[PDB]
Amino acid sequence: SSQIRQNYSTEVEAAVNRLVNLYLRASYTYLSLGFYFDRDDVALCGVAHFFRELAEEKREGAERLLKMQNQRGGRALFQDLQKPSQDEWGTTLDAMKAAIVLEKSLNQALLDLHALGSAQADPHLCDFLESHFLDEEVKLIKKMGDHLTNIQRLVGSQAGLGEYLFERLTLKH
Amino acid sequence: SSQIRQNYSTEVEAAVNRLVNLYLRASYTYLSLGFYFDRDDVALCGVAHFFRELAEEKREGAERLLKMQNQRGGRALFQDLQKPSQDEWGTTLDAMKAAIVLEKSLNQALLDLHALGSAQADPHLCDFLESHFLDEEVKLIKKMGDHLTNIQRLVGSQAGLGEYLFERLTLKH
Amino acid sequence: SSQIRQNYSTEVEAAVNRLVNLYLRASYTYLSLGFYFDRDDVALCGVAHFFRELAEEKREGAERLLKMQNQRGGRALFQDLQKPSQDEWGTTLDAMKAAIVLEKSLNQALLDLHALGSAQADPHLCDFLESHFLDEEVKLIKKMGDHLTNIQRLVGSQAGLGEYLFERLTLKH
Amino acid sequence: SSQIRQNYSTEVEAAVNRLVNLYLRASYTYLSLGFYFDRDDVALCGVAHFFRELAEEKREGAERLLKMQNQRGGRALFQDLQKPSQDEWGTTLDAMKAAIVLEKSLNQALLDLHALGSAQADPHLCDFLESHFLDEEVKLIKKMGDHLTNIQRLVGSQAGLGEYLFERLTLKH
Amino acid sequence: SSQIRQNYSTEVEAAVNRLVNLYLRASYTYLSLGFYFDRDDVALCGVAHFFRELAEEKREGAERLLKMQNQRGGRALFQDLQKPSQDEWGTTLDAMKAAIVLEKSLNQALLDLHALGSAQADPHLCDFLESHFLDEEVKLIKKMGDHLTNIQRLVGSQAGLGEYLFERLTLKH
Amino acid sequence: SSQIRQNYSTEVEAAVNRLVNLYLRASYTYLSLGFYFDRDDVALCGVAHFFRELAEEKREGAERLLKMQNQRGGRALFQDLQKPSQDEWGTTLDAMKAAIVLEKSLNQALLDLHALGSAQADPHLCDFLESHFLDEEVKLIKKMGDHLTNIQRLVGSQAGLGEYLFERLTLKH
Ligand SMILES: [Ru+3]
Ligand SMILES: [Ru+3]
Ligand SMILES: [Ru+3]
Ligand SMILES: [Ru+3]
Ligand SMILES: [Ru+3]
Ligand SMILES: [Ru+3]
Ligand SMILES: [Ru+3]
Ligand SMILES: [Ru+3]
Ligand SMILES: [Ru+3]
Ligand SMILES: [Ru+3]
Ligand SMILES: [Ru+3]
Ligand SMILES: [Ru+3]
Ligand SMILES: [Ru+3]
Ligand SMILES: [Ru+3]
Ligand SMILES: [Ru+3]
Ligand SMILES: [Ru+3]
Ligand SMILES: [Ru+3]
Ligand SMILES: [Ru+3]
Ligand SMILES: [Ru+3]
Ligand SMILES: [Ru+3]
Ligand SMILES: [Ru+3]
Ligand SMILES: [Ru+3]
Ligand SMILES: [Ru+3]
Ligand SMILES: [Ru+3]
Repeated sequence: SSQIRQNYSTEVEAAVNRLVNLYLRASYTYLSLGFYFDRDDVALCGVAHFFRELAEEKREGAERLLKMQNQRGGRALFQDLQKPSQDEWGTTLDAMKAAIVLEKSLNQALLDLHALGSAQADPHLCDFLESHFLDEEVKLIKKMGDHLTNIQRLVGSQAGLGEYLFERLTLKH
Repeated sequence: SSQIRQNYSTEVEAAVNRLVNLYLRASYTYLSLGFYFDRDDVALCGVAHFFRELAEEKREGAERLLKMQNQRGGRALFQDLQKPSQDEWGTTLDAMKAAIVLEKSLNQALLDLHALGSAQADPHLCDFLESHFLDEEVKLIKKMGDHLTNIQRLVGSQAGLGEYLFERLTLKH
Repeated sequence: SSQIRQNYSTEVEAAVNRLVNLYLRASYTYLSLGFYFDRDDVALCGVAHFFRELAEEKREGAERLLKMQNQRGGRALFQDLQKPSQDEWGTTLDAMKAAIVLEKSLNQALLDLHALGSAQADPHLCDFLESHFLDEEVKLIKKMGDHLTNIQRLVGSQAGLGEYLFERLTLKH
Repeated sequence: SSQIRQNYSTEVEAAVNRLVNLYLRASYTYLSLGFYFDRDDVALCGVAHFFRELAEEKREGAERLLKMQNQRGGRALFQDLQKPSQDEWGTTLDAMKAAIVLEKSLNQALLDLHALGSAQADPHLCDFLESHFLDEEVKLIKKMGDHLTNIQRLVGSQAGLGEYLFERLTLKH
Repeated sequence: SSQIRQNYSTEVEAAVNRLVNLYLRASYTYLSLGFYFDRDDVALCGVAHFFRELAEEKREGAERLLKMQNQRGGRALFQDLQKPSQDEWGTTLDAMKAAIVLEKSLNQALLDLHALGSAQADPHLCDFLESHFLDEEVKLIKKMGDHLTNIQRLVGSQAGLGEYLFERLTLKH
Repeated sequence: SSQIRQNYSTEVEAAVNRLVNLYLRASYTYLSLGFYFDRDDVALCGVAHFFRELAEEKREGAERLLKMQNQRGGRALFQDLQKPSQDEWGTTLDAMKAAIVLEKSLNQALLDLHALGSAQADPHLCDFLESHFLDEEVKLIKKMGDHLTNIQRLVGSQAGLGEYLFERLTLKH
């Protein structure tokens, strides 16, 4: 087929489609996190908003990947989105630990795709990742680490008070 | 458990969760439609944007349902999102026919949920659907029917020309 | 000689000069295309303007390459610019096909230069191409593919009407 | 052919095409001059900008000629553009002397074309040249003569100092 | 330890710390240059300001490297800053020659770090350098070469006059 | 030498150079403190900013001293800057204690220099210190004492919570 496709391997095309799925899955996980913290029996508004905003960011990442797939002459292929790994997400610390784990997996997927692009001598792909994804992900993971540290400092032996304060004073809504 | 839940049946709670899944599935279908019409070998910008905007609307419908689930003291439960029914969506007519089919199924789900709420004497639910979903869906289905009619009129024996004109003159981007 | 040159191979320097020539040749081709579509017996104003704007963009690409050649301490060397491959460019479809061919050749030259820079461990060059040329070229080729598709859809068995409509409704002046 | 052509000789048509080539060649020469004076080992910013601006003006002259060729129903025909006569342009004095030589040749070409138009009783052509080219060229040649005089006065036996001062105090960037 | 560190080698971490030291050392050298040209018996205000502004830029480079070191989960380690290589910096030409030497050493350190990152498959690092350091350094070295050329042209056999003029007419304060 | 120097002893000149070194060393210490509190495993943004701002203030103190050294006809002489006394700075209390110690040493150096100036009957120096340094330092040491007191009050037996609160409610970023 393609009238525009140039220097775009089938391997990169398929890996782009898989990364789309991983970003949409991450978005869905964040949607679940966001609504869990909005429960009347959890009620941590700032935490909810933090995860809700991440759901939006990850959907935007997927949409940028899809746009690029079309710009390169590849074909978007969608698969099922697996529901999130938990139905209830525990404390803010549990949730932030789960978020960092999820982000490290996305980062590793970005790094794996970058390596594939280098192997395939696909500099456009390499640039696209560098310019829209790699630093954004490093910044986000740093912010989550900063949060985890502050959450952990606040646990002590008065965990409720610390969880309230973090939400009130770090994650202002 | 719940400290707030009142007049909120387990049957409605589960049906709300199922409707969330149907809205998110519809959003995903529209995301696929949107990107298909952005392909270099399809290239109907107005069609793409129409479906992309619908993806956003259906995600917003899901988020309103999730918000209400929490307001009522129910518990959001997420399931897999099944990938869309096609990988390639054919002509604008094929796509708009598929969209109307999808919307009629969502509408029927709304009507089924409303009937459950009436059976359960849950007026809050009934009002919520009436006020945010039932008329929005009737308006959308009317707009899709209007489109289908105009698309069909334009086919004739010069289908390419008609498809271009519809996109240019009805769905301005 | 150079008091500033550092990590800048003679091979990259010469390839930069050759790419300048290819960009200026592309500019010249577009100048010819632009004036052909302004002929009284062709008279497709939007087509003319599309190619005229491309002539300007390709000259700007050449000037950025020349600026960089001086920033690196290389020496600009100019060669003849070969006149464009045709004197008359046929239909809008013929012209857009010729434009995509030309752009794919420029893209391949960019990719070849990038590969040379990688081989020579010249990251400044690699970055320069990634940042000002590779994505610009992918975007342009995608836009030309989108056009070609719409042009092709409009041919049918009423080619004049389709050519007029494309110019009027896609390439507004 | 032409449905519009009137009082437009084949001789004038061909001479217009040749003048286009001479203007584009002059533009190219100025592009080379502009980049030479931007070299780290030349570094005369004002000189560079003077020639860069002339490159633009000469391209604009060519484009006006091409527009007129189409207005008259003639057919643009492009030939190769011969690379500029030097790769390195010497001092500002050498360059300005080369520029005046180039401009006198363009002027003589304008005058020769005007004479052809008079011989062919083509007043539109005569007016076009008078109104957009002849006085512009006389003004430019006067400005170059004024520069040459000031450059020459500044040589004396401190040539570097004089070259710096001219660039700083006459050709402010 | 680190809860965020991912794909960040100990080799890159240590080299980042060494580059910080090189940037801070360069800042210190520029601070010394700046104050030397502010001496009553040197009194070249524009030269002073040029070097003072470079001191600030190099400190900012160090601070960006330190910020990135923390974003990646590395640990900043500081060492002594060696005092600048001279106490008195000679003429503006001597100083600008010393500045270009210093900058070429920084550039080579950037290029060496980039090569390490490529060897370690660390694209974030590679991108960080490309995006904030490599082109900034090429631009700065080009500007210093342009200055050196103008300074050299002005020496002749009236060195005082040329030094005054360069400061007055190129480096306006 | 000096054409301007008047009433400026070699003893004061050398002591000014030593104080410059002490201010630059203090700046460097604060740079290290600032980045330590920006670590993902420390993550006290307000603390970081407090020390980062002090790094800037101490560099400015050094630059004022250097400016004055030139105004008086003295000669700036730079020495090595010894790296900061620690690589890791402990808690906010540890850091603020270290900061007060550092500031008391700077203050004592100011007082020692003032005494030298009085001994040398150098009223300009005395005024310069009084007007730009002595009260600034007293104000800063008072602010650090106020902080130390609040930090100490917050330790109690819930040290993490107190450290978070101080950063959030006293050192707002
Ligand atoms: Ru809220
Ligand atoms: Ru890469
Ligand atoms: Ru982009
Ligand atoms: Ru809120
Ligand atoms: Ru569009
Ligand atoms: Ru009802
Ligand atoms: Ru409502
Ligand atoms: Ru559009
Ligand atoms: Ru027009
Ligand atoms: Ru590369
Ligand atoms: Ru750039
Ligand atoms: Ru027009
Ligand atoms: Ru310039
Ligand atoms: Ru005449
Ligand atoms: Ru006119
Ligand atoms: Ru300039
Ligand atoms: Ru000054
Ligand atoms: Ru690289
Ligand atoms: Ru950045
Ligand atoms: Ru000044
Ligand atoms: Ru901060
Ligand atoms: Ru006193
Ligand atoms: Ru003062
Ligand atoms: Ru902050």
